[PDB]
Amino acid sequence: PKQYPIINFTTAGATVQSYTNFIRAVRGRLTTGADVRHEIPVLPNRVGLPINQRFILVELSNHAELSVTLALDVTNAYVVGYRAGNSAYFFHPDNQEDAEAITHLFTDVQNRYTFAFGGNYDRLEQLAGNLRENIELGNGPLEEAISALYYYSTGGTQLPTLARSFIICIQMISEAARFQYIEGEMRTRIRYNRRSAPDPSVITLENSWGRLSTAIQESNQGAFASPIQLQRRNGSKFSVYDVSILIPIIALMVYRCAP
Ligand SMILES: CCc1cccc(C)c1-c1ccc(C(=O)O)s1
Ligand SMILES: [Cl-]
Repeated sequence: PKQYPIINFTTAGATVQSYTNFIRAVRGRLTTGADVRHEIPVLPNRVGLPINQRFILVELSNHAELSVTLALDVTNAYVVGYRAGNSAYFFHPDNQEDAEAITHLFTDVQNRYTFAFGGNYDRLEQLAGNLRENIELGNGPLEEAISALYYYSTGGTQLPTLARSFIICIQMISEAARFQYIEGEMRTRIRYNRRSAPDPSVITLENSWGRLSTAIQESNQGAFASPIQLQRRNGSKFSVYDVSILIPIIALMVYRCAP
């Protein structure tokens, strides 16, 4: 059983500081920091990456002292599957190289399951019966999401509730690692001790992460060939023409080309 780095977070007594330390620790295991373009770290190139460096693990615990372990791909910071008790569940891999890679995860588990659906928001929202804009985020939702993931192992969680719990976890871990802006959005929810759905500025940043990585890494000294439309909090659109405005906003990029 290959050993991958593990980062722990608990919703029991969660604070702005403890959540910040958590996301910073996840960023630090996802990248080396040796490849930066325009002050923005780039994730490792999937091509030639050894299997022993391919994944990191996030162990989540809640007030009920239930624990689940999420596996994240270091090449895109996204969850590929999770372990709860004696079972492990994996999203349907996009290719045969990824199918072979995930056989090295959670190998001491007695029961291995692969879903027919992938981890993308499009299908998860369909299984959940709700769009991201109608699924509240925060410490309360994460606490419930951890319990739902845990009890799927013994049939006590229905699939729509599982899918919604995946959407909560991916946004509060993967997307917060990718964007300081979203990290700050979860901080506000903890500061107010309030749960709320993400507003259009968050959703469009999530939808644009791949396009933003491409536009930045292809840019002529930071200047984009074509503008990228983003959304304000009130839903209105504005255009981004170069990398500078994004430096405080995006924290990780998928590898698109050599530096
Ligand atoms: C997420 C879009 C974005 C990208 C880069 C820089 C900024 C300031 C932003 C804004 C977030 C919210 C805004 C509002 O409500 O008008 S603009
Ligand atoms: Cl292994």
